[PDB]
Amino acid sequence: SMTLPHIIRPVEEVTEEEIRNICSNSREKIYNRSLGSTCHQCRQKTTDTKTNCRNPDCWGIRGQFCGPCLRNRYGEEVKDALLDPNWHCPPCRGICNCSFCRQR
Amino acid sequence: SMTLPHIIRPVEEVTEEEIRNICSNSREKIYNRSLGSTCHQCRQKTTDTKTNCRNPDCWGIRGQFCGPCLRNRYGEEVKDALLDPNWHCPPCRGICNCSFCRQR
DNA sequence: CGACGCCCTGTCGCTGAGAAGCGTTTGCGTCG
DNA sequence: CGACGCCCTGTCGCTGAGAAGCGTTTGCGTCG
Ligand SMILES: [Mg+2]
Ligand SMILES: [Mg+2]
Ligand SMILES: [Mg+2]
Ligand SMILES: [Zn+2]
Ligand SMILES: [Zn+2]
Ligand SMILES: [Zn+2]
Ligand SMILES: [Zn+2]
Ligand SMILES: [Zn+2]
Ligand SMILES: [Zn+2]
Repeated sequence: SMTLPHIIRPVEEVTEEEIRNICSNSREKIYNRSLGSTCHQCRQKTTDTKTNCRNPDCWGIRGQFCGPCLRNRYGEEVKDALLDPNWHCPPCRGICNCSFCRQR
Repeated sequence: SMTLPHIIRPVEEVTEEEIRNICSNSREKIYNRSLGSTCHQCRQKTTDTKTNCRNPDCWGIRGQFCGPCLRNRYGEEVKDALLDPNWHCPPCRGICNCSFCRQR
Protein backbone atom coordinates (compact mmCIF):
# COMPACT_ATOMS: atom_id res chain seq x y z
CA SER A 1 0.00 0.00 0.00
CA MET A 2 1.11 3.52 -0.88
CA THR A 3 -1.44 5.10 1.49
CA LEU A 4 -0.27 6.70 4.73
CA PRO A 5 -2.44 5.70 7.71
CA HIS A 6 -4.99 8.30 8.72
CA ILE A 7 -5.05 8.93 12.47
CA ILE A 8 -7.87 11.02 13.94
CA ARG A 9 -6.40 13.33 16.57
CA PRO A 10 -8.89 14.37 19.28
CA VAL A 11 -9.21 18.10 19.92
CA GLU A 12 -8.17 17.60 23.56
CA GLU A 13 -4.68 16.46 22.49
CA VAL A 14 -3.95 19.55 20.36
CA THR A 15 -1.23 21.51 22.15
CA GLU A 16 -0.35 25.20 22.22
CA GLU A 17 2.97 24.40 20.53
CA GLU A 18 1.10 22.96 17.54
CA ILE A 19 -1.14 26.04 17.39
CA ARG A 20 1.92 28.31 17.46
CA ASN A 21 3.53 26.34 14.61
CA ILE A 22 0.67 27.09 12.21
CA CYS A 23 2.06 28.80 9.12
CA SER A 24 1.01 32.42 8.60
CA ASN A 25 3.03 33.05 5.41
CA SER A 26 3.96 30.35 2.90
CA ARG A 27 7.37 31.96 2.29
CA GLU A 28 8.30 31.14 5.91
CA LYS A 29 7.77 27.38 5.54
CA ILE A 30 10.56 24.99 6.56
CA TYR A 31 10.96 21.97 4.28
CA ASN A 32 11.89 18.56 5.70
CA ARG A 33 11.28 15.21 4.02
CA SER A 34 11.61 13.23 7.25
CA LEU A 35 9.73 15.44 9.73
CA GLY A 36 7.46 17.50 7.47
CA SER A 37 3.88 16.95 6.38
CA THR A 38 2.33 17.53 2.97
CA CYS A 39 -0.47 20.03 2.43
CA HIS A 40 -3.01 18.58 0.00
CA GLN A 41 -3.58 21.96 -1.66
CA CYS A 42 -0.05 23.24 -2.37
CA ARG A 43 1.61 19.77 -2.22
CA GLN A 44 4.56 21.05 -0.16
CA LYS A 45 5.98 18.85 2.61
CA THR A 46 6.87 21.22 5.46
CA THR A 47 7.05 21.21 9.25
CA ASP A 48 4.26 23.71 9.98
CA THR A 49 1.09 22.50 11.69
CA LYS A 50 -1.65 21.29 9.35
CA THR A 51 -5.28 20.25 9.66
CA ASN A 52 -6.47 16.79 10.73
CA CYS A 53 -9.67 15.53 9.13
CA ARG A 54 -11.94 13.84 11.67
CA ASN A 55 -14.12 11.96 9.18
CA PRO A 56 -13.58 8.23 9.87
CA ASP A 57 -13.96 7.49 6.14
CA CYS A 58 -11.11 9.86 5.24
CA TRP A 59 -7.76 8.34 4.30
CA GLY A 60 -4.20 9.33 3.54
CA ILE A 61 -3.00 12.94 3.52
CA ARG A 62 -5.96 14.41 1.61
CA GLY A 63 -7.19 16.03 4.84
CA GLN A 64 -3.95 17.92 5.60
CA PHE A 65 -4.00 21.64 4.78
CA CYS A 66 -1.54 24.36 5.73
CA GLY A 67 -2.56 27.68 7.24
CA PRO A 68 -2.22 29.91 4.17
CA CYS A 69 -3.88 27.39 1.84
CA LEU A 70 -6.87 26.80 4.12
CA ARG A 71 -7.44 30.50 4.78
CA ASN A 72 -6.92 31.59 1.16
CA ARG A 73 -8.85 28.80 -0.59
CA TYR A 74 -11.63 28.04 1.92
CA GLY A 75 -11.85 30.96 4.35
CA GLU A 76 -11.13 28.73 7.35
CA GLU A 77 -8.41 28.89 10.00
CA VAL A 78 -6.33 25.81 10.80
CA LYS A 79 -6.65 26.60 14.52
CA ASP A 80 -10.45 26.43 14.33
CA ALA A 81 -10.32 23.21 12.31
CA LEU A 82 -7.95 21.62 14.84
CA LEU A 83 -10.26 22.68 17.68
CA ASP A 84 -13.39 21.52 15.80
CA PRO A 85 -14.38 17.93 16.69
CA ASN A 86 -16.65 17.71 13.61
CA TRP A 87 -14.27 19.22 11.05
CA HIS A 88 -14.14 17.49 7.66
CA CYS A 89 -11.58 18.27 4.97
CA PRO A 90 -12.70 20.00 1.75
CA PRO A 91 -12.09 16.75 -0.19
CA CYS A 92 -14.49 15.02 2.21
CA ARG A 93 -16.95 17.89 1.76
CA GLY A 94 -16.52 17.64 -2.01
CA ILE A 95 -15.50 21.30 -2.32
CA CYS A 96 -11.73 21.00 -2.79
CA ASN A 97 -10.47 23.47 -5.39
CA CYS A 98 -6.88 22.28 -5.78
CA SER A 99 -5.55 21.77 -9.30
CA PHE A 100 -6.11 18.00 -9.30
CA CYS A 101 -9.53 17.96 -7.63
CA ARG A 102 -10.98 20.71 -9.82
CA GLN A 103 -9.30 19.12 -12.84
CA ARG A 104 -11.53 16.05 -12.37
CA SER B 1 0.55 -1.73 -3.65
CA MET B 2 -2.67 -3.74 -3.80
CA THR B 3 -3.00 -3.26 -7.58
CA LEU B 4 -2.34 -6.17 -9.93
CA PRO B 5 -0.16 -5.17 -12.90
CA HIS B 6 -2.08 -4.57 -16.10
CA ILE B 7 -0.50 -6.28 -19.11
CA ILE B 8 -1.79 -5.42 -22.59
CA ARG B 9 -2.01 -8.64 -24.60
CA PRO B 10 -1.69 -8.11 -28.38
CA VAL B 11 -4.43 -9.64 -30.52
CA GLU B 12 -1.84 -11.75 -32.38
CA GLU B 13 -1.02 -13.70 -29.20
CA VAL B 14 -4.63 -14.72 -28.49
CA THR B 15 -4.86 -18.48 -29.05
CA GLU B 16 -7.72 -20.74 -30.09
CA GLU B 17 -7.55 -22.45 -26.69
CA GLU B 18 -8.30 -19.13 -24.98
CA ILE B 19 -11.21 -18.51 -27.36
CA ARG B 20 -12.61 -21.98 -26.61
CA ASN B 21 -12.36 -21.34 -22.85
CA ILE B 22 -14.71 -18.34 -23.01
CA CYS B 23 -17.64 -18.95 -20.67
CA SER B 24 -21.04 -19.38 -22.33
CA ASN B 25 -23.05 -20.02 -19.14
CA SER B 26 -22.12 -18.65 -15.71
CA ARG B 27 -23.30 -21.86 -14.01
CA GLU B 28 -20.47 -23.74 -15.79
CA LYS B 29 -17.68 -21.61 -14.31
CA ILE B 30 -14.77 -23.31 -12.54
CA TYR B 31 -13.52 -21.48 -9.45
CA ASN B 32 -9.81 -21.40 -8.60
CA ARG B 33 -8.09 -18.85 -6.37
CA SER B 34 -4.61 -19.59 -7.75
CA LEU B 35 -5.30 -19.96 -11.48
CA GLY B 36 -8.56 -18.05 -11.93
CA SER B 37 -9.22 -14.46 -12.92
CA THR B 38 -11.82 -12.06 -11.54
CA CYS B 39 -14.55 -10.59 -13.71
CA HIS B 40 -15.07 -6.94 -12.77
CA GLN B 41 -18.84 -7.20 -13.24
CA CYS B 42 -19.80 -10.33 -11.27
CA ARG B 43 -16.64 -10.32 -9.07
CA GLN B 44 -16.13 -14.08 -9.43
CA LYS B 45 -12.58 -15.45 -9.76
CA THR B 46 -12.81 -18.29 -12.29
CA THR B 47 -10.66 -19.96 -14.94
CA ASP B 48 -12.69 -19.00 -18.03
CA THR B 49 -11.18 -16.59 -20.55
CA LYS B 50 -11.89 -12.91 -19.90
CA THR B 51 -11.36 -9.63 -21.73
CA ASN B 52 -8.11 -7.67 -21.79
CA CYS B 53 -8.42 -3.88 -21.91
CA ARG B 54 -5.93 -2.35 -24.34
CA ASN B 55 -6.09 1.21 -23.00
CA PRO B 56 -2.57 2.03 -21.70
CA ASP B 57 -4.10 4.14 -18.91
CA CYS B 58 -6.14 1.19 -17.61
CA TRP B 59 -4.96 -0.55 -14.45
CA GLY B 60 -5.70 -3.57 -12.31
CA ILE B 61 -8.49 -6.03 -13.07
CA ARG B 62 -11.18 -3.45 -13.92
CA GLY B 63 -10.87 -4.40 -17.61
CA GLN B 64 -11.54 -8.13 -17.11
CA PHE B 65 -15.05 -9.30 -18.03
CA CYS B 66 -16.40 -12.82 -18.44
CA GLY B 67 -18.42 -13.96 -21.44
CA PRO B 68 -21.91 -13.92 -19.91
CA CYS B 69 -21.37 -10.60 -18.13
CA LEU B 70 -20.04 -8.82 -21.22
CA ARG B 71 -22.77 -10.14 -23.50
CA ASN B 72 -25.62 -9.57 -21.01
CA ARG B 73 -24.58 -6.14 -19.70
CA TYR B 74 -22.94 -4.56 -22.77
CA GLY B 75 -24.01 -6.55 -25.84
CA GLU B 76 -20.41 -7.43 -26.72
CA GLU B 77 -18.68 -10.77 -27.19
CA VAL B 78 -15.43 -11.53 -25.38
CA LYS B 79 -14.04 -13.08 -28.58
CA ASP B 80 -14.54 -9.83 -30.49
CA ALA B 81 -13.01 -7.80 -27.66
CA LEU B 82 -9.97 -10.09 -27.53
CA LEU B 83 -9.57 -9.78 -31.31
CA ASP B 84 -10.11 -5.99 -31.23
CA PRO B 85 -6.81 -4.05 -30.99
CA ASN B 86 -8.67 -0.87 -29.93
CA TRP B 87 -11.00 -2.42 -27.34
CA HIS B 88 -11.46 -0.45 -24.11
CA CYS B 89 -13.24 -1.79 -21.05
CA PRO B 90 -16.61 -0.30 -20.02
CA PRO B 91 -14.95 1.32 -16.97
CA CYS B 92 -12.53 3.04 -19.36
CA ARG B 93 -15.47 4.04 -21.56
CA GLY B 94 -17.31 5.31 -18.47
CA ILE B 95 -20.33 3.09 -19.15
CA CYS B 96 -19.82 0.32 -16.58
CA ASN B 97 -23.13 -0.69 -14.98
CA CYS B 98 -21.86 -2.98 -12.22
CA SER B 99 -23.22 -2.45 -8.71
CA PHE B 100 -20.22 -0.43 -7.51
CA CYS B 101 -19.73 1.71 -10.62
CA ARG B 102 -23.40 2.64 -10.95
CA GLN B 103 -23.56 3.14 -7.17
CA ARG B 104 -21.10 6.04 -7.53
C1' DC C 1 8.79 35.13 -19.70
C1' DG C 2 11.18 37.44 -15.96
C1' DA C 3 12.26 41.60 -13.19
C1' DC C 4 9.06 45.17 -11.08
C1' DG C 5 5.52 47.71 -8.63
C1' DC C 6 1.01 47.02 -5.97
C1' DC C 7 -2.10 44.71 -2.23
C1' DC C 8 -6.02 40.86 -1.07
C1' DT C 9 1.39 37.94 0.44
C1' DG C 10 -0.65 34.26 -3.35
C1' DT C 11 0.71 28.20 -6.87
C1' DC C 12 0.68 24.18 -10.72
C1' DG C 13 3.50 20.21 -13.28
C1' DC C 14 4.83 15.59 -13.41
C1' DT C 15 5.44 10.83 -11.99
C1' DG C 16 3.14 7.10 -10.86
C1' DA C 17 -0.91 6.31 -8.61
C1' DG C 18 -5.57 5.05 -9.20
C1' DA C 19 -7.95 -3.59 -5.02
C1' DA C 20 -9.53 -7.59 -5.49
C1' DG C 21 -12.29 -11.22 -4.49
C1' DC C 22 -14.39 -14.15 -1.01
C1' DG C 23 -19.08 -14.51 0.81
C1' DT C 24 -23.65 -13.22 2.37
C1' DT C 25 -23.82 -13.89 -4.84
C1' DT C 26 -27.49 -15.11 -10.34
C1' DG C 27 -33.03 -12.94 -14.37
C1' DC C 28 -38.81 -12.45 -14.21
C1' DG C 29 -43.47 -13.59 -11.82
C1' DT C 30 -46.68 -16.11 -8.45
C1' DC C 31 -47.57 -18.07 -4.32
C1' DG C 32 -47.20 -21.10 0.02
C1' DC D 1 -37.96 -15.53 1.50
C1' DG D 2 -37.43 -19.93 -0.82
C1' DA D 3 -39.14 -23.64 -3.89
C1' DC D 4 -41.33 -23.34 -8.64
C1' DG D 5 -42.53 -22.47 -13.42
C1' DC D 6 -41.11 -19.56 -17.58
C1' DC D 7 -37.57 -17.57 -21.11
C1' DC D 8 -34.32 -13.24 -22.61
C1' DT D 9 -30.05 -18.70 -18.40
C1' DG D 10 -29.44 -13.99 -15.31
C1' DT D 11 -26.26 -11.19 -9.57
C1' DC D 12 -25.12 -7.97 -5.17
C1' DG D 13 -22.91 -7.62 -0.15
C1' DC D 14 -19.02 -6.74 2.55
C1' DT D 15 -14.25 -5.85 3.76
C1' DG D 16 -10.88 -2.88 3.15
C1' DA D 17 -9.55 -0.15 -0.43
C1' DG D 18 -9.49 4.43 -2.10
C1' DA D 19 -0.43 8.26 -3.00
C1' DA D 20 2.36 11.40 -1.94
C1' DG D 21 5.50 14.75 -2.75
C1' DC D 22 9.56 16.28 -5.28
C1' DG D 23 10.21 19.53 -9.08
C1' DT D 24 9.38 22.12 -13.28
C1' DT D 25 5.89 25.43 -7.86
C1' DT D 26 3.31 31.14 -5.42
C1' DG D 27 -1.49 36.39 -6.46
C1' DC D 28 -2.61 40.85 -9.99
C1' DG D 29 -0.99 44.17 -13.87
C1' DT D 30 2.51 46.50 -17.10
C1' DC D 31 6.29 46.37 -19.82
C1' DG D 32 11.24 45.57 -21.55
MG1 LIG E 1 -2.42 1.07 -3.15
MG1 LIG F 1 1.25 2.18 -13.79
MG1 LIG G 1 -8.76 1.87 6.19
ZN1 LIG H 1 -0.72 24.48 1.35
ZN1 LIG I 1 -11.29 14.06 5.01
ZN1 LIG J 1 -7.92 18.52 -3.81
ZN1 LIG K 1 -18.83 -11.79 -14.85
ZN1 LIG L 1 -9.73 -0.30 -19.22
ZN1 LIG M 1 -17.83 -1.36 -12.72
